[PDB]
Amino acid sequence: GAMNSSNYAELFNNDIKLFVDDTNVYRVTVHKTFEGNVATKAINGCIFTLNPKTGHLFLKIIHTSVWAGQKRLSQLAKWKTAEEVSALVRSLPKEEQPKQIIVTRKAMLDPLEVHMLDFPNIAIRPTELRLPFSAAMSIDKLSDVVMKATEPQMVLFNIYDDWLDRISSYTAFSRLTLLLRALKTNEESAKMILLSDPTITIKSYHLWPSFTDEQWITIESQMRDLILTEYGRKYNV
Amino acid sequence: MNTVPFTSAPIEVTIGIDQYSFNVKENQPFHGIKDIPIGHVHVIHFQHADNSSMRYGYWFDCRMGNFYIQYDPKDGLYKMMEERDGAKFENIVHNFKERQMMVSYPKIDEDDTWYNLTEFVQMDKIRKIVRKDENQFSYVDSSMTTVQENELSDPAHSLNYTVINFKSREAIRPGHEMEDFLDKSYYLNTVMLQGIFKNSSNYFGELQFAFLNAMFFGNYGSSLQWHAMIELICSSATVPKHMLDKLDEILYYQIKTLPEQYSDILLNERVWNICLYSSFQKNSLHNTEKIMENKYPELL
Ligand SMILES: O=C(O)c1cccc(NCc2cccnc2)c1
Repeated sequence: GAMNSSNYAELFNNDIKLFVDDTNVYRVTVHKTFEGNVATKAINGCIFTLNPKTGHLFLKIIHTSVWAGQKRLSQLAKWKTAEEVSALVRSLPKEEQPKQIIVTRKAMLDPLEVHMLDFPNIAIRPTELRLPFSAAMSIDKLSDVVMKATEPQMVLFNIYDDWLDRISSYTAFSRLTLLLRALKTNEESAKMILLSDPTITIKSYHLWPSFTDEQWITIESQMRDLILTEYGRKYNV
Repeated sequence: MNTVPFTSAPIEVTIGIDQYSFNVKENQPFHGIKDIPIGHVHVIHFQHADNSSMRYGYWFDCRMGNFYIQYDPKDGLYKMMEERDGAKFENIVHNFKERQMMVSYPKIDEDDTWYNLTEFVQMDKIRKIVRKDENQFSYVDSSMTTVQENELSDPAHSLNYTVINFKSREAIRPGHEMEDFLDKSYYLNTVMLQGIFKNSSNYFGELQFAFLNAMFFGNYGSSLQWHAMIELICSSATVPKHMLDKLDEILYYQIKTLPEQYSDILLNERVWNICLYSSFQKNSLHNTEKIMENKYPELL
């Protein structure tokens, strides 16, 4: 059924699974018109489809041309997401297809179920976890590829860089969600923490800096402090 | 006018005939029901006084044979049987009528209720939903499951309604997922009407039969089917105008006849609220909306 803290270790077992987050599919800026009305302007978006065991990220870039002349875009965006996830599954060899797809927002359940009727053995599940995947566009290299796109595109990434050489996928996912939660809560301070030290760089083929094990502990502590600091500012604690 | 005689009434029972009902005492001199209007299907139904478990009954049409009821003390119920000897049957009925041992079907002349509830219901179509080919009448009870209920268990004793499932490959064309899920017109008009039912009369017949089995037997599966067939129409953007006007009339008379005290167990709040206030046809069912709002405003 739903995925929560009780069955959290299930994310790191050997059954292939994908998280699908649609938050950044339909993105707009809101502005006044010359006549003083309000209008939206869409900007490029993305589907965030992640294997939490391996770190494989299938980033489908959603180019603004897909909205041209369409109505009810917030609704269409859910169905476009489901169409694209279904297309990805069909493109994968049988032995790489997921056994479960976990949607971060319950409004994706029916669109994905309907698009996946041909795969009755793939379970479509919601989650009770609040996952910060909306903050993926705070990762500079992901935001860059999305904004530069001139046509629909799929780009593949490993969102854990090389961490799985040293840590388990449970720990890697915990690190990722902490980083993304910090970027969601205070992006500027989070990026300051990650880049403050010029001697630690991001390899051409990576998304995050090349921290040693001890430095990752420092970084993780600084991210937890950021989150707690912002909680205190928010609630006057 | 036709007659269904009873051999006897050895157990106390509430007997229904269509929308009417009356109580018979244990071993009372009751020998059946006369003056049954020719031209419609009918249902004769039972609820035992000493055990309200299992409502059960029989759908029949007096034009198809001479039918009577006899209690079976082994199986513990009133059974319908056909009498093939016509002169024997007429002689039995005449004797019981002469001794005034029959109740008269209590139809008011102004009253079109039964016609309005069975307009599209035909015995031949009943016998395909309820499969027991050696009898001309059809047994239904409170516990019988539907074919769809069984897929989700004795198949011989099942209600073979047409399966409706909005998240099924039958309902959704590959490549038209959003279109077909948000607008059920394909599934209604091409799959169901043109493909399975052949015409709207057969579809309305099954819808009306499902409602009546839900109401008279408390059949849960019958209730799910009746709601499903309403929702499929209401959730379609493209419905022939004649079907929408007929549906409004069908539902109006169903809601009018429903016992007020069973409204909680016969009307589903999610399905009615959707059909009346959110669906494509939210403004096409004026008579049904008006009776629903005046009779069951709580459900809404
Ligand atoms: O569950 C209910 O609240 C309810 C209330 C009155 C009738 C029914 N009949 C079965 C039914 C019909 C439609 C959808 N689900 C179930 C259900």
